[PDB]
Amino acid sequence: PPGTVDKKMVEKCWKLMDKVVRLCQNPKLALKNSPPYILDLLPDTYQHLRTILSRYEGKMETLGENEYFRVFMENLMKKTKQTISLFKEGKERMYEENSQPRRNLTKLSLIFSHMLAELKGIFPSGLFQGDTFRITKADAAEFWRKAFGEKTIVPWKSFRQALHEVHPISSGLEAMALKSTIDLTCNDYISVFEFDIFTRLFQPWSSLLRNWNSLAVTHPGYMAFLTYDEVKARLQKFIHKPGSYIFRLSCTRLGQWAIGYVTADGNILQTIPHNKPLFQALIDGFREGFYLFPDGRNQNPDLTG
Amino acid sequence: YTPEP
Repeated sequence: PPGTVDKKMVEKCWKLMDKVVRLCQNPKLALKNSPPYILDLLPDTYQHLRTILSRYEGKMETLGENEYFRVFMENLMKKTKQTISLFKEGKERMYEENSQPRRNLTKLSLIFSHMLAELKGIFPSGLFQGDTFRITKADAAEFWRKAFGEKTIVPWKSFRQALHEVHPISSGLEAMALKSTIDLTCNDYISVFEFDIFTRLFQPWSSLLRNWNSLAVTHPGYMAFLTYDEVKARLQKFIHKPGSYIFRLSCTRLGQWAIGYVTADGNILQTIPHNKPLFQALIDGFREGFYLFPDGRNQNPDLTG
Repeated sequence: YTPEP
């Protein structure tokens, strides 16, 4: 594990978020004001940590001893530092849309949003609930508790091994694929929260990895760490090709899918499917004319089986 | 987000 968190540890990141914020208030950035919005996420995080801190009144060093939280505070300083190092080591090219240091900022924005979700799900009301966490899918629940008990968080390697025993992982490159599908906070730890989001998105547990294989590894329409505005912008190029669609993880309704597609009246709509697995949304969308050409490609995966 | 097609 990583070091003790004291009160002086937290003043550190508060100062670092401050520097991130002021850096993000640059007119030149022309920072769209929509989820994930770094300029809210950061204040909200601090806000939530005040909450956690104000509740660990006095016993402020039972908290200092929390593993998950010690990992979190670490990652947090880490991520905020990276971010600061982009504005430095990337100088001017922050400012062209579709440039490295600017997509990386979106990625970072994204991770930041995953962090706050993870935290809030582990500390609802600001008071630790990691080990009493309800996992959503019956069968995923079974696996986790029967492999990690009431642990909130494991290291990646640990998780990989455990998973492999039940759902073998074809290869090292695949493992690596999986690792960045599931490590939403990019911390080389898998948390119970992280695990639930993956297991919801890729049900039934029974065929978990086969599912993930068909919907993400081998699927032209899957998009990785992509935001809503990014989906609108990407599908611009197919505006004259209705049926063109992509899809991704919803950022605000974490654990759910967000399909984006071009209509015959020529707008670009986005839905969160409900009460169907993703498989069937996509099959029906094909069958019904709405989801025909993934990311523009004429060729569309057969999933009926 | 908007209703499924």
